[PDB]
Amino acid sequence: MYLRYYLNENGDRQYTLATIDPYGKPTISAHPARFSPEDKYSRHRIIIKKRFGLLLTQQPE
Amino acid sequence: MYLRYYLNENGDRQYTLATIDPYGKPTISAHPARFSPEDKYSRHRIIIKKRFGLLLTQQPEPIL
Amino acid sequence: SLGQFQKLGDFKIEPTESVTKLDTAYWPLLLKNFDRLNVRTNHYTPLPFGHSPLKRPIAEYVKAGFINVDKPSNPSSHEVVSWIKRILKVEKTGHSGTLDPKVTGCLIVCIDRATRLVKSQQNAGKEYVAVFSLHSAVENVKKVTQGLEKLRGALSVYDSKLLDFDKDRNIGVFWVSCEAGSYIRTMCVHLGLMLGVGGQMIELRRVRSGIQGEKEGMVTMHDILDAQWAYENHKDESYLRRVIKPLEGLLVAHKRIFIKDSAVNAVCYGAKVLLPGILRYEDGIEIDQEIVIVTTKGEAVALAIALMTTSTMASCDHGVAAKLKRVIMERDTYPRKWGLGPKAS
Amino acid sequence: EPTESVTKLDTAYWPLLLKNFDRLNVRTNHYTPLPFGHSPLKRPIAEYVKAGFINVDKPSNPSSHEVVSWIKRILKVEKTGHSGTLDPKVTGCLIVCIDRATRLVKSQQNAGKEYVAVFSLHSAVENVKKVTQGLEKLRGALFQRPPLKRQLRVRSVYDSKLLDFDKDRNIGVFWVSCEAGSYIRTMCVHLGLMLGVGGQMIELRRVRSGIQGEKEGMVTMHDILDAQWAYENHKDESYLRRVIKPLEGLLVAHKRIFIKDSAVNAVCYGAKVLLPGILRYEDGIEIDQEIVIVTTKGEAVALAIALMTTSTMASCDHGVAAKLKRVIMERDTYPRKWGLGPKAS
Amino acid sequence: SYDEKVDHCSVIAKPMAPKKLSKKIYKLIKKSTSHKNYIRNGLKIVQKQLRLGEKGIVFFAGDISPIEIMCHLPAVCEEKDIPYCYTPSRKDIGAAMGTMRGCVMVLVKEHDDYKDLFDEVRGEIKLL
Amino acid sequence: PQSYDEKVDHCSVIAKPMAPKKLSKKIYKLIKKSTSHKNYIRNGLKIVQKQLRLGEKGIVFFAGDISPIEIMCHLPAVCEEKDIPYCYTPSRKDIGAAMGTMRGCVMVLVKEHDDYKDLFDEVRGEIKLLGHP
Amino acid sequence: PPESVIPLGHYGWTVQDDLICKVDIEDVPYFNAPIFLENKEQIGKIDEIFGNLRDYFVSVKMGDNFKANSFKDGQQFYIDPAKLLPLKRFL
RNA sequence: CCUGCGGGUGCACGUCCCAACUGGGACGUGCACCCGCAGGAACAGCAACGGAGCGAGUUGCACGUCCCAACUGGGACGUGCACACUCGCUCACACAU
Repeated sequence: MYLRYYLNENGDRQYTLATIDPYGKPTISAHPARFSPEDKYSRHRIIIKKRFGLLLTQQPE
Repeated sequence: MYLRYYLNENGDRQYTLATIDPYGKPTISAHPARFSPEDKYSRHRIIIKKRFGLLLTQQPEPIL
Repeated sequence: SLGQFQKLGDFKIEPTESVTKLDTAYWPLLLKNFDRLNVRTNHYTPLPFGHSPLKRPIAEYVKAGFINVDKPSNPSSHEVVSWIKRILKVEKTGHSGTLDPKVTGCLIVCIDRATRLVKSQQNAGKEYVAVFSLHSAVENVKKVTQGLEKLRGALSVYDSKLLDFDKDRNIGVFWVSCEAGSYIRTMCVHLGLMLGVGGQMIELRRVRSGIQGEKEGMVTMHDILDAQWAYENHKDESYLRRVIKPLEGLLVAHKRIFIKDSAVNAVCYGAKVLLPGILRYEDGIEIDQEIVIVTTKGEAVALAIALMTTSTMASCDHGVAAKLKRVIMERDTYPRKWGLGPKAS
Repeated sequence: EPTESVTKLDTAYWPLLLKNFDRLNVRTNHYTPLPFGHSPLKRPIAEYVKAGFINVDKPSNPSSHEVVSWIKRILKVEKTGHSGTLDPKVTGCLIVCIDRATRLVKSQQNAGKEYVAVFSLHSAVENVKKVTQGLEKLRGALFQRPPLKRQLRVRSVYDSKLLDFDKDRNIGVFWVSCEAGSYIRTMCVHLGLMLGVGGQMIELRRVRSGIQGEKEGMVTMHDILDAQWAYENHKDESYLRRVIKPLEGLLVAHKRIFIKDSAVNAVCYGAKVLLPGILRYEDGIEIDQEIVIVTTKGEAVALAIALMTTSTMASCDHGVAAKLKRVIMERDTYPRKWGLGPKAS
Repeated sequence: SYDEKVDHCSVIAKPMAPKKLSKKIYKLIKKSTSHKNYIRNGLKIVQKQLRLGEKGIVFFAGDISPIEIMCHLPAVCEEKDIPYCYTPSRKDIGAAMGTMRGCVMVLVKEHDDYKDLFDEVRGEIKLL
Repeated sequence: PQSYDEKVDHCSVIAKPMAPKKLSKKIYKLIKKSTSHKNYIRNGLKIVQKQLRLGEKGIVFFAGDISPIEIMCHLPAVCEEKDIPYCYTPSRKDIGAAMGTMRGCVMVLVKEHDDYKDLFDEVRGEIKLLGHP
Repeated sequence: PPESVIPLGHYGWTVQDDLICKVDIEDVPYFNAPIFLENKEQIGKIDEIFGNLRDYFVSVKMGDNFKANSFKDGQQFYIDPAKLLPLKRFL
């Protein structure tokens, strides 16, 4: 899709149609994953996300 | 017995079944020395440990 | 060594210091800056009933929470609300702002008892970030910037800013703030007309709904589903406590009046919040102002409208201090202890 | 230096129940100090043992109860207990309470344990990735049967991590964090089943029992023997103090409530903590929570269940701050000074 | 280059094929497109096939965000015992599949035309 | 093959006095020679401990590579009290090989005999000359 | 002897002379509970109930002639309704 | 009087057609949008007569002496060691200057 964004020091979201932020990294697409209520892959999402420490429970605060 | 360990920089017990450790030095067994209550060798242990600096009172005091 | 000093030092609390200031700026939710509230009376008997907002049981927590959800692109907001109702297995669920089917962003979904606060959120501020395309090219970027500057007012649009603009594709992205009920597609077509070439939207992303924003614990629908599954298999609610947030979080911008634990169930059963049960209040209360009645545990008893200025509440000994607008506390969460007073008897 | 004032050391370095005593909420600095009681780490030796505990790296063969009775026989104490039973062929931490500290045995049962086991798989698995995944899927609340009652129980395995796998011997090691009561023999049997090869636990070693671990003043039984030998035959109390630690170290994780020297004896006689006697209370106190009442010297008066939160104590002038669950300090340790309040009517 | 691309990938992109393995993996994709039904491309088809029980080696492109679209498929592959590995970027998958459009993931079955490269890539993956 | 200098560094901080290389060869030769008579060499922790308890004179040999030390760290001071000379050997496997049983023993008790009087004398004097820390 | 039988769950894998059968019904079977086929044929008894508290497995010990290999993927296994417990009891 | 409660469009899925984290069609499932009732009538009481401490009920291990065939595992002979409620007694019944 069109919109993307990149993070400044504060974690403040900086929206931009650019595919590359001024810092050289790629630009994260603003939009979340399309959701299906009849999704049975939740166990596998927790398993994988936990391996790489991306789960909500694993962040500070 | 199987379980042996080697210490890292933080002095955290790193458990390995290997007889030799990563840096090269050997691995210290993970089990305390067998204890029998009728042990009449306290004086000798105290003497040796004091000689080589291993008694508890000689290591730096904890930080509770 | 420091251990030797610990084993040989007295290390006892000093007999006196003469100062007892509290640092309440870091207490959660409606107890922030607690000590700064005007203190009317500290004489009262707390009851063992009721929990603190953040430390409720899981059932009562879900029953009185809200989710700042990142809405997926495709569905309609009411679909998201139905989905959350199904997943969390909660009787009632609603929301304040209805985002268009093809929109994404913040969407405050209230769960089964914060649904009494949806009416209050309908007027709350809102922010967006839109991508738009123009039918024909314009002279320069400054023409667009000026065109945006002419649509900053009662059309309301509190602020606006051209975050990006690509002249090759004639597509740019701008950030807008607007009062609730504003249709940003109308604003974009109006900006197109003002620019003299016309325009229409392609994308839109709500970036704040009131005091709730992108970095304020916004969570995807996947997080909701995973939280429910983790709670329904591992019997773990750490996920479901990160996802849901206590409903007191939406009322943190209101002035507070704390009340005794003996007037809580009276207010639940409708009684007006009379002075004889006000322990503390926030300076700056003006007649006809929305305030929140709070227990001393941080619980949002209700939403009332003030009939007494801060000064009057400081300088008066009887009378009604507020009339109720919405009883957010469920009845019988505290015992009925109205009618045992000295004057009443 | 030895004679440096107590205040000259930053409050983040105080002894074991005073650590960060200023980071607490100061209800009043004013109290008359009394000349009784001792600082936990400065007690006379005859009372240090009675009000202490040990962290015994258990030997291989003997049972846990045998180890506890052995310490009782060496130290010539009247009573001794332990807060988690380690199998006869299982090594690792074991918290042994001496005399008065046995009252904290029950409070320590529900502490989170940790083990480091060795498991041998009958057949051969393809890759250590299979075994890592197998440990991954065995997490959260798990069905577990006590090894050869037969009542199935559910205990959670908060974490697990494979440290070593050695394919030729088909044996490896894995570190498991578990709730109290977890059977790791059963965990190994189930894991062998899960990988599809079979397997069993051939060696176990506890690595932490609550807040105490192998790097937290753990000592072998030879050390207790030699400490007692030093005390009897040389009159040296240094070894016995290194080996035995005060019971206040088992309660560093409990939210604290300091009380005046006047109230310390009332609590010992069954009195509930009352707000007038509170000098300092710690944030995060919730209804029905376990907290530790502490004298101004850091001694542990009792374990009490909070009946008022931090916000309530901050807004009241009397009442019951906490009910009692297990009084630790002996009676008449402090003088009887109850009945002499500002009214005394 | 290649190292900068790997830096540009996501944190969940592990195991990762080296440059040489990437060249071999991409040769496999190119040799597999030749036959219509023996290569599955795109999220939906690959996922439906994995659910059905198709076998082979799955390939992922680690430059995808939000990972929520494919953060569950690595674990489906592990459960179903299908070798897999990530690759530095999507535009290589697209270019190597005969489509300028980038392709997030694929699934290469076994055909005797490319048996040797298939087994070689499988072995190299199993050793990572 | 493991060197002798590096092999010594692997011993515990209690493994002193540590027989030098030549003395170590002399200690291996002695143990091999004494093996001939079954009832003139003790082997094993319990056995050596029992005989040192029962007042049996001779020269005891330990293994520098022992862990934990609290299974044999009391024997050094029992030998000192009872006036039995002793020296630690670079590693246990060497003593095991000396007996030729492939199962390294922590310690050994070599007594005196006519067959190896000169060697037993040569080693005892060298150990005494080594000195105790 | 089984007055009735209900579907316990479908097939998993094999571990030596054991058959792990992915249990489906939320209820937890009895230890040493005779597991029957569709036609009320006892093949063995339960030995090891392992896994989480809603998606778990239950091993069986085939004694009366039936073997682990005799069964095949997808096949279904039954149990007496009276030899179950409520998921809340253990929880 | 106050309160609470009620009064053909799109989307997701599975299956097939063809010509990205997709747009297109069809078939079927599903989900979303196009005054009455009840509670109370409230001026917000309660600075100790139920809490604590004790007592009772609801085979292996280590030593030594021996037999033998690593910090061992084995045998025998003797040693010592561990395997929530109710009922009683006592204390005060405490708002902590």
